Amino acid sequence: PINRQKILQLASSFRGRARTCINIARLRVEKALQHAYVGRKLKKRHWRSVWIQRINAASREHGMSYTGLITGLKAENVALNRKVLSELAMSEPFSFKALVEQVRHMRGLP
Amino acid sequence: LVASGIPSPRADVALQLSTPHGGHINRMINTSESIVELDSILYRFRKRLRPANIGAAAMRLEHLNRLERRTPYALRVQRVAAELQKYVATYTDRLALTQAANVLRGLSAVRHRLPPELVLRLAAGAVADGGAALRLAPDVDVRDLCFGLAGQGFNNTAFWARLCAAVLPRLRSFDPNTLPALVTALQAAQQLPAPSTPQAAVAAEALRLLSRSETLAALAPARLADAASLLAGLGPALGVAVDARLVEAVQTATARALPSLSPNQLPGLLLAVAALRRAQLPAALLATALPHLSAGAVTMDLTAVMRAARLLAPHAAEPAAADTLVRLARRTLLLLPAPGEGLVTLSRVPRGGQAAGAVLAAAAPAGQLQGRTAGAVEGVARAFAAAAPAVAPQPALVGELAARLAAAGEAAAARGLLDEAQLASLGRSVEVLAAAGA
Amino acid sequence: SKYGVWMLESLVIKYCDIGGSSRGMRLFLDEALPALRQQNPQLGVQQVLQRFRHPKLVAVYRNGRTKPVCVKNLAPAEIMEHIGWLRNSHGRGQEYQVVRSRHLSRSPSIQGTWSVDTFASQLERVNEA
Amino acid sequence: GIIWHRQANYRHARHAKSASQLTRLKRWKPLAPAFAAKLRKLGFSERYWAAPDPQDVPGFHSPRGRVERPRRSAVPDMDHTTGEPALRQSWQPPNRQR
Amino acid sequence: VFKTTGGRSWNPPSGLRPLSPAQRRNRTKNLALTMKNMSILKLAEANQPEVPVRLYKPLNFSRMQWMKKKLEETRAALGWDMEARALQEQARALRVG
Amino acid sequence: QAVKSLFVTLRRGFAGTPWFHRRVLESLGLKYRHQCVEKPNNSSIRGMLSKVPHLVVIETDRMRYLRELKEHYQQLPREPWVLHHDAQPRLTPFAASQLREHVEPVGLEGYRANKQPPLPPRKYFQEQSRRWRAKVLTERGVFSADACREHAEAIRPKSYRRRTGIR
Amino acid sequence: YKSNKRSLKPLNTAASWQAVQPLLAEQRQRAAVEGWRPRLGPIVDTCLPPIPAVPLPTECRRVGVITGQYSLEPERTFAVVELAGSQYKVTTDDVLFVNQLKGVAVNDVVALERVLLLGSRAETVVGRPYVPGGVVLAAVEEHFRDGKVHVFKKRRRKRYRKYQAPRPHLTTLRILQVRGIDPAPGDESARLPELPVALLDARY
Amino acid sequence: GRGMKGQKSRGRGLHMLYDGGQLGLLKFPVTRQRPSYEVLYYHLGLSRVAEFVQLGLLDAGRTITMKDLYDSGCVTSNIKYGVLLYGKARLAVPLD
RNA sequence: CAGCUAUAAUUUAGCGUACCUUUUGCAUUAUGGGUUAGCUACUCAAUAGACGUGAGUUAAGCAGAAAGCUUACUGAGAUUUUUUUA
RNA sequence: AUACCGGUAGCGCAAGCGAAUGGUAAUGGAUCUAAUACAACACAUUCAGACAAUCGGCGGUAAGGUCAAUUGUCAAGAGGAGAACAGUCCAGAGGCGAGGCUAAGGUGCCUAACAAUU
Ligand SMILES: [Mg+2]
Ligand SMILES: [Mg+2]
Ligand SMILES: [Mg+2]
Ligand SMILES: [Mg+2]
Ligand SMILES: [Mg+2]
Ligand SMILES: [Mg+2]
Ligand SMILES: [Mg+2]
Ligand SMILES: [Mg+2]
Ligand SMILES: [Mg+2]
Ligand SMILES: [Mg+2]
Ligand SMILES: [Mg+2]
Ligand SMILES: [Mg+2]
Ligand SMILES: [Mg+2]
Ligand SMILES: [Mg+2]
Repeated sequence: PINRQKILQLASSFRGRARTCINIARLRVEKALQHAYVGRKLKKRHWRSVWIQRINAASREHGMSYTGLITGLKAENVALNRKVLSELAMSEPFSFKALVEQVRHMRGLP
Repeated sequence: LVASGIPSPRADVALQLSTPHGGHINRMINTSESIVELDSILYRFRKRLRPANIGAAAMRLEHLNRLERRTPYALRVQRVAAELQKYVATYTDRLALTQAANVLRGLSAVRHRLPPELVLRLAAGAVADGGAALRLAPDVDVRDLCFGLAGQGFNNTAFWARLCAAVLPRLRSFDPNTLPALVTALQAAQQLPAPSTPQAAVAAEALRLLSRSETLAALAPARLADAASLLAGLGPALGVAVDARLVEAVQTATARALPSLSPNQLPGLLLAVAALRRAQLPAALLATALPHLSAGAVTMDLTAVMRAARLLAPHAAEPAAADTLVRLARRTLLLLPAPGEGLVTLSRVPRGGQAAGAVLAAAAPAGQLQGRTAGAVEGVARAFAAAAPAVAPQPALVGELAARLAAAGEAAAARGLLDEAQLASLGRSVEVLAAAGA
Repeated sequence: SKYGVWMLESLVIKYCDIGGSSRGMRLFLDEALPALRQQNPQLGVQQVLQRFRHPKLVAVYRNGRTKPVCVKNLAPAEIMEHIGWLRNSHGRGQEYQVVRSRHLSRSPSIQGTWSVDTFASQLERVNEA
Repeated sequence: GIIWHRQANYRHARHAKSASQLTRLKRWKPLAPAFAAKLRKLGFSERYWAAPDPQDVPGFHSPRGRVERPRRSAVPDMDHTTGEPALRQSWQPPNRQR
Repeated sequence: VFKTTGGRSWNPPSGLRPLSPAQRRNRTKNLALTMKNMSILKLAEANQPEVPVRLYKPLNFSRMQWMKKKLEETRAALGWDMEARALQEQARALRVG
Repeated sequence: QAVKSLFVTLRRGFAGTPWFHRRVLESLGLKYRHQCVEKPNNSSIRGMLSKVPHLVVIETDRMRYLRELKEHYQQLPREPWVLHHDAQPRLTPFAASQLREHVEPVGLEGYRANKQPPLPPRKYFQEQSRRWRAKVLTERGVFSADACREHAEAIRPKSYRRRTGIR
Repeated sequence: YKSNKRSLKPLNTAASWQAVQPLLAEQRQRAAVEGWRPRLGPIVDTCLPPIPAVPLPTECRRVGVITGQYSLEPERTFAVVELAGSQYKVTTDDVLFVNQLKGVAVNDVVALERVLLLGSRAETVVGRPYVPGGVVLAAVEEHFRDGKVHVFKKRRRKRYRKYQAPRPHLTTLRILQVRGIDPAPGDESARLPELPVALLDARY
Repeated sequence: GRGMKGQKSRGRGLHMLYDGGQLGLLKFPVTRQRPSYEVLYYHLGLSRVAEFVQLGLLDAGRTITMKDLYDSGCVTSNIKYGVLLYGKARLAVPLD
């Protein structure tokens, strides 16, 4: 099924008899790889939620919500995705403040 | 009766098939009444076929292709022909004169040409002796061999010399209607020169046999048409002459053999006797062959309506000739595609045996434009430009006829099937018809 | 190549004279290795001969790393794509896999990282209302 | 290669049947494809209802027999221990062997 | 759905839990899309041009592969005189061109 | 204003749908969600579409032309904004490891400089050498040159590295 | 009809109609000698073309080839570039591992012209689709297969298991300079040696 | 490839022709009609005899006996009881 | 179910109801296993069918064989041929 | 350019009217058909099913009871929602990605997202 040396070196950092006994380590390594599939699929959802939290916090510092900033940026044909907007939120707060006040200005013209 | 929708076993076929005798594959071939039925029989026994079965399969393919009215260039016919060609290449020196004549006639009448070295092997095997193969075989085998070797090319003129030297002492013991196939096979190759000499000698003695009374009244119908054509084409060149005994015998037997010709055979015979009297159409023969020409015009191919229209070209003012010519005009209107079918539909065309290709000849009659009808629309155009006052009472009919003639000429010139001389003659005939049409 | 320096200093090729697993490797040496030598002038290609062993492909890197690849029963196209992977890399193995943000830099934050003190003056006016 | 058989329901009790039904049952019908496939795989290749005798041919006759004795054959065979494994689901062990 | 008893919890102990405004908003959106679909169908029926539009479709993959197989078994099953016969009319077509 | 064609898009899926609605959706030419096909405007297509109005999103060709023009003009490039508005915190040991691997120029010398002691022999090669030594002590003897030389090479110390990964 | 077997009635109906077809054609032709739906040109489509917008599509231009060792002093300007399938905020002397870029080779200098934002300490050029004149120069360093990913699928109590272990193909890019916007006071870059390159194309 | 716990899973315990207990193959009548002799004779067609005569294998001027048919391969078997001729072929030569 | 995914990098966050067998349905408080190593189950012969690859074709195979045996073949006279025209 | 078949639901005091979905045939489809149809070609497996919705018999207009009809899912199906969840709703997973848009469901906190309309 899976090569025995591969199973042993994958179970290398386990605990107990599930590190050295081959037929306990086999089931443990199979369950570890089943965990790895779901964890890889949940990386994307987790980090998108983290970015949206950072955009929402940095936007609510300047009186705007996440919804208003995203809708205003998409209405002005600005193609910045959530990752670089969260990086601008963390590391260039003056650029993000300029974006928020510009989006407030053009979606506040009346 | 197996399962209530599967055909119950026929009486005579079950009585013929249930024998202690051998010969099962050939009997299955002979009771196959359509094409992929024969192909499924050849598929079932493809590890079991012998030279007798190959000869029977070629003859049955020939008969089933003629039995429907579908073209021999169809893919089913060509696949069966190439499959039989494999076994012909396998058994190329084992085939006797019966089986070689069978495969040659069967593959020539479906117009599948063998490789010419295979034809060379198959004819040299017929003459690899002191002509002993052609003296133990009956007259029908010699007729089929000559018909098959008149096809497949093979105008060798040294093989034909020894074949004609072998068949000349035996020719007066032949049945008198296999002679026109022999003369036609000699004419079809590059034999009978000056448009070597044993070929012309056996053709002359065959035409001397065909020219006599008491046999010319005893030929089968549709063999007298070819005999009359061969006599009118080759009389003064080599054989018999103008004499009124022959013409009287031909007219007398033609008056008796009228109903047993198919409508594609009548105008060939009447043009044959017209050429015979020029070496015309005499009284009270046209008045009894013309009701047959009107009754056969409902199912009559376009080169046959050419020959009948050329036949009725030199007189049109007679009312019987006039409405016969408008019947041919309506037939040529029917089987030639519109410039813009509706008779039957293409989804319901039979895959079966009897006249399925005739149903495919209707239901969009385009797609039947081979080279024969490509020149033949020009010929029909000339023949209808000759016959002015018979169709000219109908203005819209001759206008639509000119439209369809011009449309077919443009289409078949686009397909590459005509040249500039035929296009110019077609243009002259269509402008004559269109000027008469208004 | 790191900072313009090509990073693969030497390639070692071991093969066999009589072995059937070295058919592709002998074909690669005869017809395809002059093109590799002409196209890569910075490279140094050795030719070692092991009369009973499977063909190998040892890549020597400029950071001191070395990576042995076995190329038994491989056509010259597969050997060429193996050397394409060896030449265009720094030699990191199957186990390394890189940072998952796909981004790596000295000095991320021009204008300074957001802190508690960047917008301190505005938030007291916000709390004033 | 088709396996044929005579139709059943015609041996007796013909008084209780219609004329068309009796005419229909005189015919033969081919076996169903599944049963025919099993018989063909089992190796059934019988070309005649019964084997033709090598004797009775002119010139091929018994030296001392005037003809021969025919021996009409019976057709019953079904036991779960010894005969016809085709006609039993399983094999029955014998009855104590004395 | 619609079960209160039977030991299997398809619902709460109360036999359902009625529609939140999010569910009603979703059903309103879907019903609006359905109504615009059938209104567009009525409008397209009432505005259909005479001699309606036929669009170009290719052969499907099954006819395409079948007819390429058929054409490749024409090529093996041709007579000896055939490609010269095709070449003659090919030349004759472009003499008139 | 004549409706020449229709544009049909699935908004629902195939799972849970009854087989006859599923067959109508198959014969409309729809296989996947968010997939739009262009269908003619005749009574056959309209009958198929009126059988399944709750699974698709139908729109006129004129409607789709106006929508594609609207979003095409919206996605056209506009002029950039120019906004005027006028010390890295800390890096972990792992971040220092990653920048040491990729960013600063550290592995730029030759091979003879920066070369390392070899890793210890992997377990396959140890098993192969053990099998060779058992073969030598069996068929050649303890007192052979091979056995004595193998022992002499075993006694001398060796300069190795430490394995970092799991292989 | 309870028999769970395919009826032969469609075959029987088709046979009957095909059987009578030669009689129908002959008698219809005989009446035509003795005595339905209009179709339009098949258009490919009924929506006229919308003339799609051309972006600054050249994510990789292959401007030049790097010859020799170079160095990169850090700068106070940054840009956000759209690349592989994502966008990355980037500075000079920066490393990006991106999905393998095709048509680029090691030591080549590429120009990333899909710049969405350009920034300095003083001003930020926020770009509606893209900023015109914004280009980021990047040096391709590697075309490497990444670490092996173990993909295992199993269903419990069903004898189904499947294991595959792909290695992702990635490309290392070292960023050479950010063009377009300038540093806020231009306080100091030291005028370092300017990156020796072939420049098989240039714009300056 | 056997499935789960049937009698087919145990291996070699059930004959292929067992159909559950309805002995359908034992419901058809038994016929004991021996076919006539001449099915043990060799059957030779006049078409094969004529084909061998045209090939030149058979004399056609001398008498053609069963020995001549056996030697030329016209009879493609060993003649155990005799040769039966069946035919309706077209012959252009006299044959004894 | 003692792991996974992480720039989480002396320590946290999120995700995660072993495997097998048998079942309509098992984390199941249904079966089995303390662990490790070795041994442990679709084999062979004859015959039959089918397919793939062939051989021979003067029908094939067995055989020393012009013994012999087993498979395989043995039939109908069926108007058709040049791109039109004397 | 459509035609026959049916006697139910409902209605009637009865005799009798009588749908909707439905079956069958013809005609037309540049609507679908990486496939379908058939096979006396060969190799199987299955022949213990469960539940939900809509209409029923026997049950108590009881039972994750048992037995019919139609549809779906599970069986043999992961993912998101229903707190947890064989069978419900959305949705059918080749793999990787720290890209984007949506469905069911949400938008006080746990727990991603508007004091939107407020
Ligand atoms: Mg996870
Ligand atoms: Mg997602
Ligand atoms: Mg070796
Ligand atoms: Mg659904
Ligand atoms: Mg998990
Ligand atoms: Mg167990
Ligand atoms: Mg236990
Ligand atoms: Mg063990
Ligand atoms: Mg012998
Ligand atoms: Mg009622
Ligand atoms: Mg069901
Ligand atoms: Mg399912
Ligand atoms: Mg699920
Ligand atoms: Mg859930």
